[PDB]
Amino acid sequence: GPHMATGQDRVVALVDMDCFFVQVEQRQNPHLRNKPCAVVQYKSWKGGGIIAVSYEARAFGVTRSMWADDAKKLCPDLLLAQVRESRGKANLTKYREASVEVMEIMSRFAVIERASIDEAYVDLTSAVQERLQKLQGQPISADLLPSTYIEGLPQGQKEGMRKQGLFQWLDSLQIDNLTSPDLQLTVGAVIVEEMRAAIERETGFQCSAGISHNKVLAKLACGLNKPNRQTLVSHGSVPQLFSQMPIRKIRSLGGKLGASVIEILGIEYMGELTQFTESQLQSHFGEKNGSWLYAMCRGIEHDPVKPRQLPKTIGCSKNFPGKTALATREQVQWWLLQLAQELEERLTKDRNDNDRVATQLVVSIRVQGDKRLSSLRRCCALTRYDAHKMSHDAFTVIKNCNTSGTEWSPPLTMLFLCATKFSAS
DNA sequence: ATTATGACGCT
Ligand SMILES: [Mn+2]
Ligand SMILES: [Mn+2]
Ligand SMILES: [Mn+2]
Repeated sequence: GPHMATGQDRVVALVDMDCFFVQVEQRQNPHLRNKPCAVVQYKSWKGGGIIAVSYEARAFGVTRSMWADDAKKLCPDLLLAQVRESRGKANLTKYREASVEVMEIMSRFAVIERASIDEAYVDLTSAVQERLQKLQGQPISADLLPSTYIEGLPQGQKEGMRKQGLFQWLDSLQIDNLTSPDLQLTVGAVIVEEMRAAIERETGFQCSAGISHNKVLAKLACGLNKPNRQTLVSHGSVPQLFSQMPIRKIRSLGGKLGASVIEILGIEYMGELTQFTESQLQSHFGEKNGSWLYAMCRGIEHDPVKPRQLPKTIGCSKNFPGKTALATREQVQWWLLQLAQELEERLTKDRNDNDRVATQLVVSIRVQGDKRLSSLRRCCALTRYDAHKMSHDAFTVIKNCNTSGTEWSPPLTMLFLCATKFSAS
């Protein structure tokens, strides 16, 4: 009872830009705004592959990882913006720079963990305490939460429901108790409204957000009310929310482990996990995953918000699928040089902006007909930011997968160069 | 033949 800690010590938010690459292109080209549109990579094979879809286009069924020519069959008015091509490959620079604009704004409010190009986690605990002291017992007005949903409410027109749920929540609030977790989540959500208003003011970009007590719940909440909304998931709402949440919807259970939870335990929903003891879960899924599942199904997770705004590795990848696979020495050399040239550019920019050098070069390849996504991965030193040297070293490090007697066999379906092991410069 | 990245666990 009194000693069963409930993991309500922290206020954590997950901010995620709505259809991020599409918004970046829509800011740049007003003719795309408020339209069914999508962002693609390449154009020759089937119109190119869609990696980002506006909500207007999604309403027609257009999804990521879909071919543009197929999307056009669902949505013939679909507008398409194309990723930049440099040295014969996709160049995502525009989106990395847009991402940095957003991250730098978020960083003004609290310490952030960059979780992907378009999303970050925020530890708001200190911010909420400061703000709660600032109110001096003053109650929280619905006006301060104009885009916030309270998950699970109302109980007992879309905006009409949102406001009812918010009203129920605020009326039930204990504003004098500066230690109530629900009050803390609420103040956290006020701050997140402010953060999202500043992001939209200063970039033009809209985003959604989740506010809860840990990373997994913040992330799951962010997705409940997209786009351009934020959702507060309280500790108390977890039992009902999880009672019908498919296990695969939880961060990190979307794959094989989640499938084995479902198969081994004979269950479907997150809530069913509560009926197992911790030892039972550790037995089936190992001691780490077991402890983590035993606390997660009760709404409790301790993974911290890491103070890390910048990527820990800088990478350059190109697939050579089908008949385009690289089959000669000259080919592998030229593409290693193109990849190494983009890598050099990004690394030099990184060293000047962020005062750090990478010290290790990771070369990964896929060979044709190999089942694995990484047929091989080998590392070597990264000592100077010179593309010719980096490409030569990647060759040097991979050339003994060539089984020819100036040819390359098995032909290469993927090259990948990754700079890692950063040290302050 | 969606591609292009990137974090992190396991051993
Ligand atoms: Mn997003
Ligand atoms: Mn997405
Ligand atoms: Mn995202």
